[PDB]
Formats: sequence, structure tokens, C-alpha cells
Amino acid sequence: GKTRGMGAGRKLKTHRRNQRWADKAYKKSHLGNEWKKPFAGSSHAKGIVLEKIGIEAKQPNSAIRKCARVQLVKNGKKIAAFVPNDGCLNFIEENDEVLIAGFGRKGHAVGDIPGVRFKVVKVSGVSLLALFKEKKEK
Amino acid sequence: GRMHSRGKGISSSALPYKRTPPSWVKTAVADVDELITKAAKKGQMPSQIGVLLRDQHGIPLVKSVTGSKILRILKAHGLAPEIPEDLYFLIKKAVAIRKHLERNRKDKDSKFRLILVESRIHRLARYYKRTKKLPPTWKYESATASTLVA
Amino acid sequence: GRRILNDALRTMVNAERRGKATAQLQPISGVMISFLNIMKHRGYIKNFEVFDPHRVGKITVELQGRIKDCKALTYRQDLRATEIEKYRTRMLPTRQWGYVVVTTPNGVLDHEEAIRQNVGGQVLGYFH
RNA sequence: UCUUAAGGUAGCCAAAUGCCUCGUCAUCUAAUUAGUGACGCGCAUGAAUGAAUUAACGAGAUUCCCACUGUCCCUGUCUA
RNA sequence: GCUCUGAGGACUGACAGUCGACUCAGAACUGGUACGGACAAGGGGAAUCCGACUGUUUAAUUAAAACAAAGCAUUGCGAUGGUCCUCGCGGAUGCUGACGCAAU
RNA sequence: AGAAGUCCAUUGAACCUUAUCAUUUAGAGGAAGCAGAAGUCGUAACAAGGUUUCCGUAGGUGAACCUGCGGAAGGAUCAUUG
RNA sequence: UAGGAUAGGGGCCUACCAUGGUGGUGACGGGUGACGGAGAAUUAGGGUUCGAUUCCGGAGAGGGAGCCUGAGAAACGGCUACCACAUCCAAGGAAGGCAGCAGGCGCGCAAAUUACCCAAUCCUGACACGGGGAGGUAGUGACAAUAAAUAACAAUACCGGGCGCAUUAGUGUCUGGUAAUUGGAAUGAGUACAAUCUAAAUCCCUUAACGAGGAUCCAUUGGAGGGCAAGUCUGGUGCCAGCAGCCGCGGUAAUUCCAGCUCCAAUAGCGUAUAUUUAAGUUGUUGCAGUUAAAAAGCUCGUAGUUGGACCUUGGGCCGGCCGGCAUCGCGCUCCUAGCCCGGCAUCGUUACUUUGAAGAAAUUAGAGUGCUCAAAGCAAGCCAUCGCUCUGGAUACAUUAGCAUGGGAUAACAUCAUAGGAUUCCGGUCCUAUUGUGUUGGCCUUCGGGAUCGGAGUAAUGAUUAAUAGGGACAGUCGGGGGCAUUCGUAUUUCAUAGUCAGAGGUGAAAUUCUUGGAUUUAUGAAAGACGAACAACUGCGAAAGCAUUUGCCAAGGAUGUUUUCAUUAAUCAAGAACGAAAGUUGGGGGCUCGAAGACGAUCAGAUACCGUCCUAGUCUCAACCAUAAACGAUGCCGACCAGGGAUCGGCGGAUGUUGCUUAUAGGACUCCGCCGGCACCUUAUGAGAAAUCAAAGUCUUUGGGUUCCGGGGGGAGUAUGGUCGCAAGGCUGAAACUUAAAGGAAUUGA
Ligand SMILES: [Mg+2]
Ligand SMILES: [Mg+2]
Ligand SMILES: [Mg+2]
Ligand SMILES: [Mg+2]
Ligand SMILES: [Mg+2]
Ligand SMILES: [Mg+2]
Ligand SMILES: [Mg+2]
Ligand SMILES: [Mg+2]
Ligand SMILES: [Mg+2]
Ligand SMILES: [Mg+2]
Ligand SMILES: [Mg+2]
Ligand SMILES: [Mg+2]
Ligand SMILES: [Mg+2]
Ligand SMILES: [Mg+2]
Ligand SMILES: [Mg+2]
Ligand SMILES: [Mg+2]
Ligand SMILES: [Mg+2]
Ligand SMILES: [Mg+2]
Ligand SMILES: [Mg+2]
Ligand SMILES: [Mg+2]
Ligand SMILES: [Mg+2]
Ligand SMILES: [Mg+2]
Ligand SMILES: [Mg+2]
Ligand SMILES: [Mg+2]
Ligand SMILES: [Mg+2]
Ligand SMILES: [Mg+2]
Ligand SMILES: [Mg+2]
Ligand SMILES: [Mg+2]
Ligand SMILES: [Mg+2]
Ligand SMILES: [Mg+2]
Ligand SMILES: [Mg+2]
Ligand SMILES: [Mg+2]
Ligand SMILES: [Mg+2]
Ligand SMILES: [Mg+2]
Ligand SMILES: [Mg+2]
Ligand SMILES: [Mg+2]
Ligand SMILES: [Mg+2]
Ligand SMILES: [Mg+2]
Ligand SMILES: [Mg+2]
Ligand SMILES: [Mg+2]
Ligand SMILES: [Mg+2]
Ligand SMILES: [Mg+2]
Ligand SMILES: [Mg+2]
Ligand SMILES: [Mg+2]
Ligand SMILES: [Mg+2]
Ligand SMILES: [Mg+2]
Ligand SMILES: [Mg+2]
Ligand SMILES: [Mg+2]
Ligand SMILES: [Mg+2]
Ligand SMILES: [Mg+2]
Ligand SMILES: [Mg+2]
Ligand SMILES: [Mg+2]
Ligand SMILES: [Mg+2]
Ligand SMILES: [Mg+2]
Ligand SMILES: [Mg+2]
Ligand SMILES: [Mg+2]
Ligand SMILES: [Mg+2]
Repeated sequence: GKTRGMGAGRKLKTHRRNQRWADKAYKKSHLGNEWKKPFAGSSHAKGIVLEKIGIEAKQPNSAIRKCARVQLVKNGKKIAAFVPNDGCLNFIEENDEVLIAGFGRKGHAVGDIPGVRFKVVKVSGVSLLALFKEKKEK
Repeated sequence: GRMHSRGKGISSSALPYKRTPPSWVKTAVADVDELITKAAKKGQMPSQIGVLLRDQHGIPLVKSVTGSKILRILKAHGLAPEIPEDLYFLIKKAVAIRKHLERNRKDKDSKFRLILVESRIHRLARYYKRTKKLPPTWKYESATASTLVA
Repeated sequence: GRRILNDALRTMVNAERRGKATAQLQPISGVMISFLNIMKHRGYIKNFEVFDPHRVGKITVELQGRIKDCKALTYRQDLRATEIEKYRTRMLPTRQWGYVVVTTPNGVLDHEEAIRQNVGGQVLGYFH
């Protein structure tokens, strides 16, 4: 069972130190590889669109999920970003500045979409919701 | 249970409630000291002397009749064994096992039993050096141990 | 492989849970006896009787069916007379009955006596 | 499916073994029929006809690099 | 180069005396930066092929990648035998005998 | 008094060669895992899954696998005085 | 050790000398998107995470370095040099340093004005006066935080529940509301005099005249299948477009998309992303798990670490209202506190633990007082005749550890009475230091004051807990398929030899390969070889496990039982380290019956590299050395206690008469019954536990603490890559990540 002796503090403190590495949440934030992820620990990121693509939805569903390959300015990274509304891919062009956010679930793929974990949130400095809601034109 | 086995037997002695000797022990405390002293000068160890008294001379317990433990009776007379009785008997056994192996080196069970004996010898010598019943430099040497005993 | 006052107190609970009339405690000690005095003066056990054949010695306790649980806190903490309150809540059924026995330089006693005499000490067990 | 006594196994390769052949890809170069690493429908590799490796060693064959220099640009001069 | 400093010994009656051939460390000074001053005396590295290595070889055109080798394996033979020589007589292995001899 | 200069020491930037370390990054060719798809070959497993399954080791074969040796029941037997 | 230097200690530096210093209690080295603290977020408690930033400490001024002056600097709004970057040049030269304030570029998801002033707080100088991009004031500012509008009241109402008649009625009560219905009242958002404000301005707070019909002085952001509050509405689409954190929605009747309507939640705010906290008892000290869900190391030894039986009066009480102060059979006091012969004395073992205090920066936290109009705040203010002043406040607490001081002395550590070198009231000698008799200065000494040694008489109750249902060791008779060495045997099989007889035999679901008148198979006698050890043989034994069954002898070892023997805590478990470890496999020899991976054939089959059949290589067996793995399993670590009933059984011992193919007689041996101890198990049952299957140990668990070791944290990737290390090799040990995915899985139920 557990070690309980009054002078066992060194054994107990060490053991929790070893065993915390077996917790995925701990090791994820303490191993260093979050800085090797494309965003490098940022909430949003600016990018430039390389092309408009569109990706198939996973088996139970059947749709064309429309995305864009954008290239990250800070580190040259290339990622695929979902354009999340009805017909909102039209507002997106090629060689246009774009603001990329997380898509949810903290770097894990979301919904039926295979392999996409970024969403486009701004284009040309105009809110993408604002474009889908006509408030501000680009 | 056992230190070097899995047996948990409780076979042992049960000394009575009465510290004093039974009424019929009509010896003299000086006279029995001669009985202990003669047995030692005959080379017998304390554990065997107590058996002798109990079996021929009808002494149930020495601590009752004399008030003193046997080894302390010997020690006051300058007859206490140099290596304690129990340590000696282990050292005798490990010597016996090593001689048997030096003809049977594929007796892997006897090699196992050897390791247990020196583990027992060294744990006990750790104790006796601490309480100064052995010289602080006394060392159990595998080779030069058959000379010490027997 | 012995650490007594666990063997004593667990024997009483197991005897009590079954509903027996008496319990025997093979190793005894002054610490164990002083714990039974505290239990008895508070009314959770009847009298008890020491056995001297020589040895650690034996004690037989007469149980009155109204001890609910008695435990030992091995790994005996130091206990200022200030955190009495926090060990009280964690270990006792309520703020009304139950006692934590603490060994203190004015003797073994329950946490109630400890506050009055303003002494802290090292926890031994509890009963309720 | 025809056939054989058996149909070349593990391995190895344009190898001191490949005609085509200056094979194709990469590397070394300013430029490489040379070299090394790969590829393998192997004219015509292959297991004591020993197969594949291999530290140390070699007046053994080959490629490159640093240093060195009358080998050379380009000859001149001195001694016997 | 020069001028020094220290260490490392012997014998004789923790000392005193005398003697002592040799090595190594260190410093200052000095020069037209010379100093293993002539002599003597490795160029080095990254790789491929062959042969493991040492050894040997075509005297007088070939020194090797050829031969040998340790290691590995096969074969014959128990003596009235195997392998071999001899015109014959007879002989070698054999002053031997399977951990041996003989043939690859 | 005393400058320029100069001499020897000391601190010492800085530059260069070799080495080493660490972090990135290219590469013929080789080779893993994942996922997708309305593909080809079989039928290994789940029932005694049609040869009971499985573990270690070893060898062999298009593939799942097969076979030897020892082991396990997580077996298809809690059972022979019948 | 001696120097030198410094303001000064010091290998700080120098010469000579010695060989030390640190390290599993983690040295050294690496990472840090690392200045430290005061603190911050979250918080049932315990915690987890953050801390560049206004206070304190440190460090730096593009990177290094060296300096001058000065009390103070290795200063950069000082210098000198170099490195990098760059400005001017009349081309010879010259001048540099915004991590100060503002501002520009760049970089990025990511941040304000090139404003006014020394009026406040303070600082500075020769100074009452100068200066201060300290600092303050204003513009930008939905970072956070506070208070708080967007209507209130009335009657009409087609109406709507009760309540007065309750019947039959009807309306009328709180107005609940479509109501651009109607009626006047209230008011600030706004705007504007003035005054105030202020260093001067502006804003606030006061406040002349304007400032409301609901279309306006109009509130938004997310949702409406579930989780989760709110549509079985209507049009469009038709696995498209889309939504969807998750589960899911969409294939022509969509509660989920796109829209209108209506509703729901919060509300001057709300959504999204990312890190972190909670939820998470999914990191478990409090407080998790390891039979089958992830997880007991194959097994034992062992150092460190962790843990460790009992026992030594404060026991029996006088005393005054929890406690002093005390007598019992309370080791001293000269020296300080020292009562009217007297309490309450200091050194001749150390600590943790607790008690109280000190001294602890403030700001922040908690918390008292105080009506800033409330609140977040602030540290003020309140009464007087809210009249020549009165009364003031500006509390207090927590502060883990380490250090200092005080009492306690239960618990728990380390050290230590048995060579008595122990305590002890006195006794002179080995000996030195000299004080009141040296009114002065001293300086050897007679009784005399202490070292310190020291020989002897002295006194005393003269000084060693017990023997753990802890452990070791001894001894006695046993027990066992425990081990090693040598050895006796048994049939079977294969081969051989001898003899007999004559057509088949072998194998199979059925056959075929194969053997056979050179006589196969079968039968019989003998021989050789090598493996194997039937039956007996079990819900039996021994062993740490792996494992261990023919006989006998030899060698050493072991458990249990028995014991009024002995030691006396010597122990439990264990990083590092060590012994053993089935089968297979490896290197050499030996042997090579049987079986038999590989291979070769005959069948089967769609095929058959398989099952079936035939032949056979390594192997099977042994000696030497390797290897170190198994479903190495009880899928259950070891030590200890408690807990339920029973009959078997194995080993020992104890107790009973009665019986033998025994035994010179009993006694013992075989058998029957009873008891104890120790083993391998089994059965029946919960009052127990568990998800259950099940389990008398998987029990004594939210009423959670006996000790200790190993190990798990959704499924995969993967026991993979890489580095290390061990091995001849095969491989063993250690052992990720990128990425992917909503389940995988366990027990039990009904069906098929
Ligand atoms: Mg988690
Ligand atoms: Mg026991
Ligand atoms: Mg042990
Ligand atoms: Mg081939
Ligand atoms: Mg080729
Ligand atoms: Mg060339
Ligand atoms: Mg090539
Ligand atoms: Mg050929
Ligand atoms: Mg050929
Ligand atoms: Mg050939
Ligand atoms: Mg050569
Ligand atoms: Mg020299
Ligand atoms: Mg050669
Ligand atoms: Mg020649
Ligand atoms: Mg030649
Ligand atoms: Mg040759
Ligand atoms: Mg001959
Ligand atoms: Mg099948
Ligand atoms: Mg099957
Ligand atoms: Mg099965
Ligand atoms: Mg096969
Ligand atoms: Mg000095
Ligand atoms: Mg930093
Ligand atoms: Mg920073
Ligand atoms: Mg700068
Ligand atoms: Mg500075
Ligand atoms: Mg400076
Ligand atoms: Mg500046
Ligand atoms: Mg600035
Ligand atoms: Mg809406
Ligand atoms: Mg919506
Ligand atoms: Mg919902
Ligand atoms: Mg609902
Ligand atoms: Mg969403
Ligand atoms: Mg799904
Ligand atoms: Mg919905
Ligand atoms: Mg809608
Ligand atoms: Mg869990
Ligand atoms: Mg499992
Ligand atoms: Mg186990
Ligand atoms: Mg230890
Ligand atoms: Mg302390
Ligand atoms: Mg005992
Ligand atoms: Mg015995
Ligand atoms: Mg016949
Ligand atoms: Mg038996
Ligand atoms: Mg037999
Ligand atoms: Mg075959
Ligand atoms: Mg294993
Ligand atoms: Mg296991
Ligand atoms: Mg137990
Ligand atoms: Mg019996
Ligand atoms: Mg029994
Ligand atoms: Mg987890
Ligand atoms: Mg996992
Ligand atoms: Mg499983
Ligand atoms: Mg299942």
C-alpha cells in the first residue's frame, strides 16, 4: 500500500513527481512540444491563404467541408482552416490576409471533419461574422 | 515467521510463572558454579551446559537457582567463549557447506543454502560488533574460517 | 511485525461488531491502558483487568455494547492546541460526541481535556 | 498451363563478374566514359567452385582532400 | 648560451664528518627570433576492391589479388591394414598404432 | 615641475585555425504507422468457428498463418467407488 | 605557512608544502517561453497554478573590456579601445547609444499624446527663491472594478382566473396584456447662464431658460432535440448547402440547416480562441487503484532508505477558591534572585514535540471605527451657538519553515554500568600559582585557598528489566518424489542374429506414398544401443520459485513438532548490488532408440506452402560454458493482528482399552477414538465486501491511518524509434515522440 512513516516525506514527494508524468494533461503542458505546434502558444494567428480546398466529412456524414490552406506568417507553417458558415468560402480569396483561431478542443480535430483544428475568424481585417451578417463589407 | 524460510512454526519453551526454584532443588549456588565451570573447561558451550544441568543434575533453570545467567557466570570466571556460541555455530555450518561444494559444484541447492548462511553470519556480526562482543576489526573471511573452528 | 494499540483497538471493534461480552488483548502496555482509562471515564467501556504471568502481559476488557468505533492514527502527528478543531471535524462523527486521544506532556488525555489545560501533543486515536 | 532430377534459396551487384553501357537515380566538379551510395528481367552473380561481412595489417589495385613542391605556366642559373 | 636554485645518495663514528659519479624539475639574464642550428630523422586525412594477419614466390622483364597458413570439412585404414617405393630381394610412413598414419 | 616617446608587467576586448556541444534543416533509396475509398486474394478468430484457443521460443510459407518443444485454462472436463 | 594586494577577512593573488573538496540526503551536467521575495487566481479542508510590472533586494544600459574624477561609480543622459549598426563631410576629418518621457519603423494575436505644470508628494544645489518627462493634470482607453436609466400612475376597456350573489348569474378583484388605445403628472441622457472646480484648463458636484408618445431619446448578444431554459409552428433545401464542444441533424412532411414568427437566458453587456483553476477521490498527505476492467517484479538474498514488542512511580494524598503550594523512603549547593532556621540554584548526555513571549516592512489578506448620498473606496471625520474652538481617530489579527528565549517532559529518536578506570563526609604527599601581616613596590615559602595526580581506610540494599504465541542458535526422535555423487533394475521400442511359415502387410473417413517369394508382416530364443520410469499416483509430499516419482549407499542442507537449553531486539521490507531461473535457442565435445521444427513425398482441395499419411535434418539425451525469457498463474508481493462453523488429510506430540498371522514378554509397529501445534486444500453459510462473477480472506473502507517494496492513469502508435547497457548470436533490460481515435474494455441478462 502507501508508505506512511513519519519520516517518509522524501519517498512520497518523489513518487508523485514520477507518477505525474503518467497524466496526459500534465505531460502535455510540461514536455515542451506545445511550442513546436503551429501556433506556438497563441490564441490566434495571422496567415495568408494559399488555396481554397474543401474536405470530405467522415463516414456517418456526407458533405463537402470547405477549408483553406493558409500559411503562417510567424513561422512559415501551412495549415488547413475551416471557413465556418453557409457560403462563407466565397468571402475568402487567395493571397489574402487571414486571422486564424483555434477551432475548439485545444488542438484536437472537431466534428466530422478529418484533420482540421483551426477556423478562419477574420479576413482582410473585416470580421467574418460581420461579413456573413452584412454589418461590415470588405 | 522464519527469517530464511516460509515456515511459521511456534515450537518453543515455556518457562513457569515461579521465578524461585522448586522446593526440591536442594543444591548450593556455589556448588553449581563448579558444575558450570567444569563443563566449560571441558569445552562445552552454554546451550549444552544448561541441557546437562536440567537432565542429569536436576536444575530446571540457572537464573532461578543462582540468580545469574549461564554466560554471565562463565564471563565472570574468564571462561566465556571468544566467538559467541550462536555466531560460532553458524561459522561452523558455512564451513561445512563450503567443503561439501568443493567436491559438488553442480549442487545449486547447496550453493543457495550457503548464501543464506553468510547472510545470517554477517547480520549477526553486525549486531555483535555494535555491542562490543567482537573486536571492531573482526571480519568473517570465507577462506580463513576453517582454522577458527573445529 | 508488531505495532501495538492498533492490535488492541481493532480487537475491540471486531469484538464489538460481533456483539461479544469480553475481549482479550495479548500484548498490553501503559499506553494501551491509559487509552482504556479515557474510554472508560467517558463511559464507552466497562472495567478491565490486567493479567501478569510475566511478559508484555494480557488484559481482558468487558464491553457494554455502546462503543461504535475506536481507531488508531498510526503515523502520530504533532498537534498544536490550535488545529485541534480541524482534526476534530475530519475524524469525529459530529461536534457533540466522540473524542480524539492525544498524548501530551501532561499525560495521555482526550482532546477536550487538552483544550482546558492548553496543551498540544501527538495524536494516538479516537473513539465514538 | 507446358515441362524438369531439381527449376537459383539466404544473400550480393553495371562488383576484379553486365554485352547493351559513357545503364538509371543521387553525390563529388566550373565541367567527371573516373570514384562512392542506391536501383536490379543479373548477355553470363550466388552459397567450403564456398555466400555475405569484417577490426588490424599490406613496397597489392583505385577515388578524393589538406600540406608540399620547377610536374607545369616558362624557363633561368650554379657545382662536379 | 650563460648565471643560479631545489630534489634524488654512500660510508664512518632525526646528529657530525668526509666523499661521490650521475638525472630531473625550476628562475633570471642574454642574441639581428636564433637554438633536434651540420648530421640524423613519420607527410597527414576520408573511402572502395583483394588477401585475414606474420610467412613465401617466377636467380636474369611478373613480389601480386598467386602459394602457404591457422581454422573448417570430407575420405581410407585395427597391422593377415591403409598410402607409397622396388627388376627382383625387399623397403618408407614406423623408435609408429586412431588425440595416429595416409589422401583431398 | 614636466610633455611626446619608451621599457617591462597586468587586466584584456577583438580576430583567426582545429576541435567539441547543442538546436534547426536537405537527401537518391529503404522502411513503419494512420486514415480514406463502392478494389483483389483468401478465411486466421468469435459456436467443438468446423484442426479448442492462448503464452514463451524456434523454424517455414503470397497473406491472414502453419508446424515442433515446454506451459496455461482465460476449455469443450470442477466428476470413476460407476 | 610566509608574503603581496585590498578599505578590510579570504587561494583574492604569489612561492613552497600536503592530498584533499562534493556526490542516490542526487554532486556534476542539461532544460527553463527562469530575476528573487512581499504577493496573485482558485479555493470545504488539504491543494493546484501564476508572480515582466508601481514596495523591497539584485542586475543591465547595443555586445565585451579598461578607467578618470570623486566620500561614493568599474557611472554610460562620463571617458578609452575593439566588435556590430549607423550620421555628417567641403573627402582632410568629425560626432555617436530612447531597457528615461513622448513619438516612428519593425515584430507580432497583442498595447495611448511628439499635450500642460512644478500647484500637491518629495528630492536636489551656494539655495526660503533655481530646477525636476521624478511626480502630478488633462486627451485615447467596454484591461479589470462600482453605482445605475431605457418608464411610473390612473381610469376605458372585446376581453381572462378568483374574490362580493356562486346559484343563473356575471364581470371586478391584484390590472396580468394585445392595446401607434386616452389623461395629465415625474425626471435625467442632452443642451445651456453663472458659480464652483484647477498651477491654468476641462470633467464631476450645484444650478437660470429649453429637454418625451412610444415610429421615438427604439438594448443587445447568444440559443429554442438532449445535456440545458426555451416550438411535435410556417416557407425553402433534399446526405446538397449547412449545423453540430459531445450525442447527433440533413437521402421531398427537417423540433437541429437557410428564413419569418414566437419564445428562452443573461443584460449594458454578451459570444468566440488560447493558458490556467474547479469539476478531479481521473495524481489521491487528507484521499484512488493493481483476481477478471490499466496495473504484484519468475524467485530468493541484500546495502542505503522507511519502519520497529514490552518494562523504569510520579503511584497512595494534605492543602486552600483548573492550579499553585507540599508531605511519602524529593544527590548538594559557596556565588544573583536569597523568609518572619526557610521556598524558588545555575554547568560533570544530546534532540524532536508542545506551551508562552520576543523580534518580526509597509501595501495586499482578515478584521474594529467612520452615512465618501449608497457601493467599489478612502482614513477620515463628528459635535459644537455644525461662532475665535472643542473632541479626536489613524485599532487589532495571521505570518509555513529556519534562528532566539520560557515551562512541560506524554510520545519518539541517537548516544551509554559491568576490565567498576563508578559515586562518596573525611584524611598528607608528590606540586604551582599569593590574598588580609608586604600602611610603598614587590618577589620563592609555615597553618591556610583551588588545580591536578595520587596511594589507603570509609560509607551504601554497593552497581546488569524480563525472557515477546519477535528473532537467531543449540539439542531429541522423526519426515519428505528437496539437492549433489556413485550405483541396481524394468518392460517396451529400434537394430541385429538364429529358426518357422507363406501372400500379403502397413496406414486410413477411404486410400496412396512405402515394405514384400533377395520371404514382408506374424511367431519364438538371445544380443546391443539409447531414451523412458506404466500401473501404485491422490482435490497427497518436498522445494524460494523454476522444479522434483525404478534400487541402494555416501555427502552436505531443510521444515515442522518437542524442550523449565542458550543469546537477548540481534527484527520487517527493501533503491544500488547478488544466487537460482521450464521449453526453445547458442558454442564445443559425447551419444544419436524413440519422436521430430526444416526439407521431400502420398492424399484431400478451387488451391493446400495445413490439418491426415510416409520418410527424415537440427533438436530430443549428456558434459563444459552461454542465454534470462513463459498464461514463469493462485492472472492474488512480503511481515503482523482480529475475525465462522464443519468433516477429511499430511508431519510431530500428548491422552484413551482393545486388537493382531507380529513380539523370548510387555513396550513399541498396524488399526479405532479424543486434543494440541504446523501444512496442502475442500464444504456450508453471511452478520461482511464487491460492478458482479465470486471471496472465509478479494472481510475488519467516506465510521476512510499496522509496516514496507513494486506498479496503473481512455484506446492505439508501441514494448516501436533512438541513446545507453548486457550477450557469440538470437535477443534481454531501460524506453519516447509525431500522429490518430469515442470509445476500447469488465461482469452479468434476455434473445438469436
Ligand atoms: Mg486526464
Ligand atoms: Mg508469529
Ligand atoms: Mg526478510
Ligand atoms: Mg533471387
Ligand atoms: Mg549486376
Ligand atoms: Mg580526377
Ligand atoms: Mg556501385
Ligand atoms: Mg550463372
Ligand atoms: Mg553459375
Ligand atoms: Mg562459380
Ligand atoms: Mg604488398
Ligand atoms: Mg629540466
Ligand atoms: Mg597478404
Ligand atoms: Mg624475374
Ligand atoms: Mg621485380
Ligand atoms: Mg593462398
Ligand atoms: Mg606396411
Ligand atoms: Mg475459421
Ligand atoms: Mg479454429
Ligand atoms: Mg476458442
Ligand atoms: Mg508447416
Ligand atoms: Mg595571509
Ligand atoms: Mg529570462
Ligand atoms: Mg521576458
Ligand atoms: Mg535598443
Ligand atoms: Mg550600473
Ligand atoms: Mg560602462
Ligand atoms: Mg538615453
Ligand atoms: Mg520610450
Ligand atoms: Mg434573436
Ligand atoms: Mg443557430
Ligand atoms: Mg441544447
Ligand atoms: Mg428543457
Ligand atoms: Mg459551437
Ligand atoms: Mg458518433
Ligand atoms: Mg439544436
Ligand atoms: Mg429557426
Ligand atoms: Mg481511477
Ligand atoms: Mg489486466
Ligand atoms: Mg506472483
Ligand atoms: Mg537496512
Ligand atoms: Mg529547534
Ligand atoms: Mg518467542
Ligand atoms: Mg535437531
Ligand atoms: Mg519372417
Ligand atoms: Mg509421499
Ligand atoms: Mg515404478
Ligand atoms: Mg512439408
Ligand atoms: Mg515476464
Ligand atoms: Mg504477471
Ligand atoms: Mg493477515
Ligand atoms: Mg496425525
Ligand atoms: Mg490440520
Ligand atoms: Mg487518466
Ligand atoms: Mg494509457
Ligand atoms: Mg484482457
Ligand atoms: Mg464480456
